[PDB]
Amino acid sequence: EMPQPKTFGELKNLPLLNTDKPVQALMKIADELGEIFKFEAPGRVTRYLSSQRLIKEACDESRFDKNLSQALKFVRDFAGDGLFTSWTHEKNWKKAHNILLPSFSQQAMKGYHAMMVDIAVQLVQKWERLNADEHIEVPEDMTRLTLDTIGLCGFNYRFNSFYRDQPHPFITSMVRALDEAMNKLQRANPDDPAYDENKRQFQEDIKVMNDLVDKIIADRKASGEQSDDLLTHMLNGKDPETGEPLDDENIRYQIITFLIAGHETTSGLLSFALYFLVKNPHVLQKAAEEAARVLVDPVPSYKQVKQLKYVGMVLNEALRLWPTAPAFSLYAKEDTVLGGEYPLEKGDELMVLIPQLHRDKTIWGDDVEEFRPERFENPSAIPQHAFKPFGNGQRACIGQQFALHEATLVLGMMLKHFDFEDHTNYELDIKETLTLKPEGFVVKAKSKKIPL
Amino acid sequence: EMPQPKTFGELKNLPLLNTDKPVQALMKIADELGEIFKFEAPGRVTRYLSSQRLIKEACDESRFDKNLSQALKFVRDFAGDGLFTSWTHEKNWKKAHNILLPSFSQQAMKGYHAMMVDIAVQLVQKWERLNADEHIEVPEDMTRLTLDTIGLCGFNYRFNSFYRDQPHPFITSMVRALDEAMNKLQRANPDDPAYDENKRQFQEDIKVMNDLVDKIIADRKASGEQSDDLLTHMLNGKDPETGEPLDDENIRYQIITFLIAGHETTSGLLSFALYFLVKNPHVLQKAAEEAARVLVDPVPSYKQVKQLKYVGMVLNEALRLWPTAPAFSLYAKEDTVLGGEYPLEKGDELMVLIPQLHRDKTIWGDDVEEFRPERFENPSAIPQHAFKPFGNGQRACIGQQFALHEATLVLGMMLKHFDFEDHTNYELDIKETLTLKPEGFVVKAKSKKIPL
Ligand SMILES: O=C(O)[C@H](Cc1c[nH]c2ccccc12)NC(=O)C(F)(F)C(F)(F)C(F)(F)C(F)(F)C(F)(F)C(F)(F)C(F)(F)C(F)(F)C(F)(F)F
Ligand SMILES: O=C(O)[C@H](Cc1c[nH]c2ccccc12)NC(=O)C(F)(F)C(F)(F)C(F)(F)C(F)(F)C(F)(F)C(F)(F)C(F)(F)C(F)(F)C(F)(F)F
Ligand code: HEM
Ligand code: HEM
Repeated sequence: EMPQPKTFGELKNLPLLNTDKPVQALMKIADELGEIFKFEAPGRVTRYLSSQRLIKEACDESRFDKNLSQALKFVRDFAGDGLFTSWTHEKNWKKAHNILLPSFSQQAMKGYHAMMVDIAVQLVQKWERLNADEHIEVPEDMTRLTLDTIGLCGFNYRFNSFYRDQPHPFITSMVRALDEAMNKLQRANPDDPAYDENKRQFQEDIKVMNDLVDKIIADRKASGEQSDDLLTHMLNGKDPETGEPLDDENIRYQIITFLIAGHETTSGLLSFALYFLVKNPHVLQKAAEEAARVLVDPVPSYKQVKQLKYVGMVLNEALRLWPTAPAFSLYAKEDTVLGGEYPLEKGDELMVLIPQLHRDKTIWGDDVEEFRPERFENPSAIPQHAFKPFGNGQRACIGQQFALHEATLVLGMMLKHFDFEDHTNYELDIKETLTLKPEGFVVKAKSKKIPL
Repeated sequence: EMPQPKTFGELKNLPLLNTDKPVQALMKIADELGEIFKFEAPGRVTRYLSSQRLIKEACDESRFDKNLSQALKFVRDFAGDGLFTSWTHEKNWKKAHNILLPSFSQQAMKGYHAMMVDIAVQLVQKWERLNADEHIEVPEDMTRLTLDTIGLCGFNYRFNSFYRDQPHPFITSMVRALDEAMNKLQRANPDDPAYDENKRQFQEDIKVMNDLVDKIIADRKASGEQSDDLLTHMLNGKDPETGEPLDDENIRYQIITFLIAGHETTSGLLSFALYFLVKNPHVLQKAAEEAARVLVDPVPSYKQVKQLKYVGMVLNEALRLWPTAPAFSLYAKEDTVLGGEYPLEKGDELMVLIPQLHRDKTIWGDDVEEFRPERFENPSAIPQHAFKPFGNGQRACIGQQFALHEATLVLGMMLKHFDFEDHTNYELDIKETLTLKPEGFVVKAKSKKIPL
């Protein structure tokens, strides 16, 4: 007798996801029904998990492996067998995993630091150059930053997002590709002639992304020039197990994948972090005091970024409340029983609803809606599988250290260089595009007039 | 019988200006008809002068004064009794001239230099940051630069044009305002209610310009801060002659007037200069050698800019061939005979066709179409009134030193930092908007990797 939300005859629970904010809907359902609920659609079923008690079993890699949700299957049409949209048992997953992990270590970030600073300084300069009555469109500027950072650090390519209003022909295609994949989740009969125009458009965007990226691949191969970026590492890199390199088609899929995941997740993080800071002035002040104490040079060093302890706590608390990639899907590797109560058969699916996990009162206390970075004073105190904004196990975010170093550097610089004003008393409105962002979030930034 | 071009019945010569390129059309007429021709419209007559021998007489301030051509009378609808669109005998001309002259002096350029460098560096960084496959849209980027420079230097306001594709709402309105002013010149029967829309837009644009500028003026008054800029000088300054300051309305007209000149004339000069440089590689070699030899520091000094003699010569030769404000108008103060042959009545109008003056074979030699900066190696060798890209006498360009300093600095830096390629073998196509620019002029720039 597993709880299940309201049904719509033969459509079962499907129309519940016919909303612009499905994750927030699922969270509300979770509040009503508790740690587990069944979700059915025609010809399919999953179970949404919200408690640490159940999710710690789900995160047992001997019992469950990553499933490609429906959203991911559609993303796969353009991200292919890149790391994010591949099955664990695909040869290209384990090859790419083995090859790329070294280039994504905490220690590899030393090599990317200079290129991260390049983009971060562009952001700071932009804000320094605004006139008095002007304001900042936060998610928009964080996206310019994060896209450009992954473009530069990973492929030595400048999207030059701070020189534009109209973003790159690649990104528009990529955004529109992501849009189309999102929509198909609420679409009876995909072969309907009504959607011929949508299929047409989907195809055009893939060609944009594939042509640009392949071209860069080939230019670099011909060139033979040595950067230390992700692309170089991939061109020369051999998988220790097979002894094979990634082929050029897979390298493309990896590039598209890095560009997608998670420029948008990382910009979300920065946007939510600044949101929580301006809504919690004592926390902002503590974070600003750290930045001023630590960032003593015009150019932040790698070591200095590692010393921004409180800024790191701020980012983790923002990830707790609004994890920007808010769910991931699993399947049972064999018949097993979840929580001593719910029998599952091989192949049965789960969804881990991360925002709800992160609101588990048995783990976090009663005050789960409050923004308190101090929860992360000692991150080791957090029980296993209680905090999972970067997913689980061998299928966890390969970009976690990149994202966190980038976000810490930038937020550090922001807090060093400006005072912030929530001049509209912004009301949180979370836009969902698979990922989460605070739509319409704006601030004013008054320079502290500290030279770069 | 004075030469006169072909006619269109009762419309006389008017429809000859019903073209996108009226100045270039008038130049062809001048080549056919010689040093002087009459041009009639219904209720209007003027005489176009092309030779140094007649133009030198026209430049006698005891015999002729500046006239507001029909184009200027329309621009006056938004530029008012600012310096450019006022009559010499209006009290506000001499008043503003006396007040502003010392702010536009060669010595005053020392004070503006640092903010000119600020925008110049933004241009260079933009080009340094282009990817290998990309090219530069020349007049577009020069206009970003020149507009921003005058904004910053003159009123401490950042248009941030390098952060945009869509220009500032002020610039949008101003360009559209200018365009409308030109369109009134060629349209027959301006009372026709089909132009109700054009009128509506015009007034909206005038409003946008005035409200922005009035706001900045009011804010600087309200704050009372002091900058190294034209606005400061205008709020504090008194005309030594009358002892009167400019009132806030005239101050707004001056600001609008200065913005129009930045936006239009100086960007055109830089664009034509770069055009001639890429069409004349030996000239480019000499300019680039000088820049490398003179600009020995990452941040150019005022003193170094003054040392760029050859770059200066390149700019003057570009001004000889394509003076970007290509015509000015005069009226006879009294009955007088021009050149011993052409009797004029008081009030009779003259037009000086600057590009034709600059192609006067009796002054320059037969090779007048060739680009030869060495024509300007010695200013003293140029006969009186043979070279007039900045107009004449007390009504000459007040901004000449500003424009030449900016252009020399910026061209110097461009040649220091980049090699240039005419990758399309661009065919000169000159767009006319009451100034001249080379439309669609594009190049590629290969960085010399010299740090800023
Ligand atoms: O796609 C699914 O299978 C189910 C919803 C669903 C659709 N049809 C169903 C039928 C039965 C049961 C559930 C469903 N998806 C969700 O619950 C979801 F939360 F919206 C989601 F799709 F998983 C998700 F969170 F948006 C997501 F797609 F996983 C994701 F996290 F956003 C993501 F796409 F994976 C991502 F990680 F954020 C991302 F890839 F980076 C992306 F957002 F795409 F950029
Ligand atoms: O307006 C006139 O009286 C005559 C054309 C004319 C002659 N007879 C006419 C009879 C009826 C109608 C029009 C005419 N004017 C011009 O030919 C002219 F406007 F001076 C011009 F040649 F087009 C000109 F060069 F573009 C110009 F407008 F003078 C000018 F030099 F560009 C200029 F407008 F003054 C300028 F300096 F560039 C400027 F004003 F700064 C501007 F470009 F507008 F920003
Ligand atoms: C705040 C920022 C980010 C968040 C919250 C985030 C979150 C996640 C999550 C939850 C997953 C697991 C998805 C699943 O199980 O289906 C994941 C996977 C992944 N992320 Fe991120 N991510 C972020 C930033 C980045 C960045 C910056 C990159 C790359 C530059 C990146 C690359 C990836 C890749 C490649 C995977 C797939 C890994 C694999 O299965 O082998 N992520 N991320
Ligand atoms: C290459 C750049 C420029 C060229 C070729 C140019 C050309 C001219 C010309 C030909 C005139 C005389 C117009 C007439 O007789 O009707 C003039 C006047 C004027 N210019 Fe410029 N100009 C340039 C740059 C500037 C700049 C940068 C400014 C201001 C920042 C400026 C401000 C003015 C003003 C105010 C007048 C009117 C002066 C008066 O009558 O008192 N100009 N300019």
